[PDB]
Amino acid sequence: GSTKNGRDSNPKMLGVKVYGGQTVTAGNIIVRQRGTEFHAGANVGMGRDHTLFATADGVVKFEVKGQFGRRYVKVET
Amino acid sequence: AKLKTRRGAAKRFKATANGFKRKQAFKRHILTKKSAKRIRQLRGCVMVHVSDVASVRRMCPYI
Amino acid sequence: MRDKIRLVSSAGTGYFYTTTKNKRTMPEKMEIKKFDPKIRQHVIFKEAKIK
Amino acid sequence: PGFEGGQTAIYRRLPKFGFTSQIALKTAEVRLSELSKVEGDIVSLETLKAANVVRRDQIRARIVLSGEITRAFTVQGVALTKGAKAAIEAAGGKVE
RNA sequence: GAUGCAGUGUACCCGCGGCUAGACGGAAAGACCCCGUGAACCUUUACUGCAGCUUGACACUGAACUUUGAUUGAGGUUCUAACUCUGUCCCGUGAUCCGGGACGAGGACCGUGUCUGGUGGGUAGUUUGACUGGGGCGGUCUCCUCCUAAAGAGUAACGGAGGAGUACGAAGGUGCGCUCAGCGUGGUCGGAAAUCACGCGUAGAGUAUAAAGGCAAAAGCGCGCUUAACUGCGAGACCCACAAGUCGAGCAGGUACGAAAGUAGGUCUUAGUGAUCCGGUGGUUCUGUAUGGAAGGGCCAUCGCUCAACGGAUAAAAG
RNA sequence: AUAGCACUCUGCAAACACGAAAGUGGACGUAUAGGGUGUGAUGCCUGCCCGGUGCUGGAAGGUUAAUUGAUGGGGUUAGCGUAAGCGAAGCUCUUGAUCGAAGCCCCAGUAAACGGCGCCUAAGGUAGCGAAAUUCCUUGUCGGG
RNA sequence: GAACCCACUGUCGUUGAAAAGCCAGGGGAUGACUUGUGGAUAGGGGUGAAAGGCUAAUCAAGCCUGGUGAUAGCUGGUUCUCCCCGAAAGCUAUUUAGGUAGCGCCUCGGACGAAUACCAUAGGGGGUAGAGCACUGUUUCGGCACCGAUGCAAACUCCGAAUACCUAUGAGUACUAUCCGGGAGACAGACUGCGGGUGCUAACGUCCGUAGUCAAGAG
RNA sequence: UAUAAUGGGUCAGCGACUUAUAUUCAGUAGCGAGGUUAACCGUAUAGGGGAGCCGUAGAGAAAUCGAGUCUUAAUAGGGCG
Repeated sequence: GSTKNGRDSNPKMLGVKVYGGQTVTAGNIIVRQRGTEFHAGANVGMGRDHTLFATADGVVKFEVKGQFGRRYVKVET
Repeated sequence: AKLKTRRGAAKRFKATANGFKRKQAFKRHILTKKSAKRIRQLRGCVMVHVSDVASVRRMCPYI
Repeated sequence: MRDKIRLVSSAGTGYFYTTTKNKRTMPEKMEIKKFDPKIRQHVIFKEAKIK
Repeated sequence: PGFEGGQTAIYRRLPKFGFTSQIALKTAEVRLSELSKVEGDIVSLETLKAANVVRRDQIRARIVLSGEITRAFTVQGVALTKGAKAAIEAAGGKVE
């Protein structure tokens, strides 16, 4: 006979692009994510596809905050 | 004999100061579904890629 | 099925947008206010055949 | 050359654009410094052709500000840019 | 699958007569099998062309008299001068060719030239995909979600499992307002399960659609007003052999909703798709083969492919 | 292959064949003759189906090729307008009114035409024969040798 | 049943006496018979009591010359010496799979020089090994869909390493790293160890990731 | 691949990356913001022959402008110089 499987989708290259302690410029993308695994803090904007980008020049920092305990990424000038 | 130009390529490529300019694809007929950003950004000319510059040079010797 | 259609400016400049509609649920002709670059103002646009 | 193993070629997957202008073939461009080759004080289409800075089959010429000139000229029936006209006047020439 | 390598055993040097177990013995670049975008011949309701046959219009092609239809156009009946005779007679001539002359039988028919519809394996040039634990048969060829995937990205098998080729002028934008679902108690023909009050625990509800990642400033739910489902762009970055793809602060113009700070460049996101050539439509301060126009061409917007063998040999192809 | 049989075509300048034509064979023959096709002495015989394809005859009802060229639209050309611009003959570009045969569609006949002989079709095998030059199970079963 | 014309069986021959025969048998032999001389039919043609038979030892399209040196992604071959460097058998696309093109890997020149690499320290994300039952699914024993105990999972997770990866600073040791241009080859890999799919926890089996050797390397 | 995979019985002689044209890069020589002739004439490698070609300016489909130019309502922003 034959098999009904044998299909897959092309890769999407998701994940973190700039790690904590690094330097960024305004407009640099920091996180590529399907959902909001990370949220935006100061000087970080969110795109329509949930991408996180930097709106200011500085140093990236990750943190855990809030009652929900969700993770935030921000830029320090 | 003299080298002959590939007229099909000569009709798609023009010469600039340091390279070649070209038009972009995906703007001819199917346009309703395409977004306005794509419509505007695909307009105008761009530059030939370095990897493909050599073939254009071979096909268009005198330009 | 959805059919393509044209929205032509009322100002007569000839500017037009293109969209789609469901004929079963929208028999009536489409009105909509849109911006016209040629005369740089907001004016009404009328449904018309995509042609 | 231009065969990529069967995939649609670069020169065939891009669109054609533009058209050729006939008058551009007969239009001629002349640098300012080339007027030194001219013999005499009168700069015209005929004199440029005689000096061999313009091909015989051309029907009009234009002068652009490219080099420098240390002579006085009178230009007749030749188009001049703003900079070229200023340079000619500074060098002590005239137009028409 | 060893006279020639390793370890061992046997064997003084050379003929003649016989034998065929081996020297993957000699002989013919395997005919069997598969491949090459090779060859030939044969078949057909494969593609395409032609000979042959056949329909009509114009020409060769003329005269007279009559009938009937929607000024014309279809017939019929006679005639002889074009034209046919592989019919008789006379001559060139000594001749079953041919030519001319007379007669006879036909006759505006038949037949031929040009054009045109149909038929056309009679003949001719060709085509008839790839992957594949050999080939064929079967299945598959493009896109999205999870696992394989070894805690950054990427990563194969005819490996294991599911979806897609849409929908919506509101299911878009904005201001304001509200949280699901599940159980325990009493009530009408209504009870396992129909509407309604209180109370308990808790997100199991929902999110147009498959799954994953998400969702309280709710991204879930309702109401009023509206068209930012705009135009010109665009610092910077992700991904990428190319062609392509993706996110985006910010500036100018005109808008919608808010008292206002302000939000809005389609919808929680990731599938819903097709390059080039050719042609159609609306504009266009471009070009216009002597000159003025026009035709044609260019530029902006947009329309026509299941080209799914989905980077798409030709417009058109089986055994 | 054959003698025999049957179907079909051919009225003579025959049908058919060769050839580019002229012309030649058929035949210096004339339906008791000539060509094509199938079966294959002889004896007894040769069932059903015209739905499909082909052939034959009829019908004139729908579709139209060349040809012909109604009407419409466009470019240019004259004269007029303060100005909006209005705008003809002629030439030229383009459109396709009407006329128009076969062929196709339609009806009937034809099987010693090709072909078929399992509720449905067009109808589902008359005579004769039969594990056969046809039988897979199969060295089917019974008798003779 | 002789001559004459044929070719049914068997032996011999198979570098033969012979590129089709001899010997012993066999069939027709007044006929649709055999045979001499001279003529006609010519290659997509001729002829054929029909085998694709014959057409000069040649026939599913004769022979000779010319187009012609046809094309062949296929097979073979490619000739003196020394010095330096030194690969790949991968990704993407293809009427593409034993061909080819861009990228990756090699070499030479120019430009440019530590902007590079190893290690130490500092900062940063994770969801694999392991483990667990708080979600999903599944398993057994008890007391009332629940409660107690117990076990399992690539497509389960309340948890969670070592390694690996990114960024900054620094000692030492290494002419490193990047850019522009000329010339390539290569796109059939093999075994072994480790983490796996497939298979029978089979294959000198097959398909991935990762390191070593062979390929191209002797002792 | 010792392979039981291919080719060669032996010797002597013959036997395979060429030629013309165009173009691109490198080395070398002349001249230098300039460089160079072609056909042709010429008792002819001389001398003459400046038509032509490359370089000296880009942008834009084009008109056009020009150290600027295209896009746009925009001296904004951006692309190519």
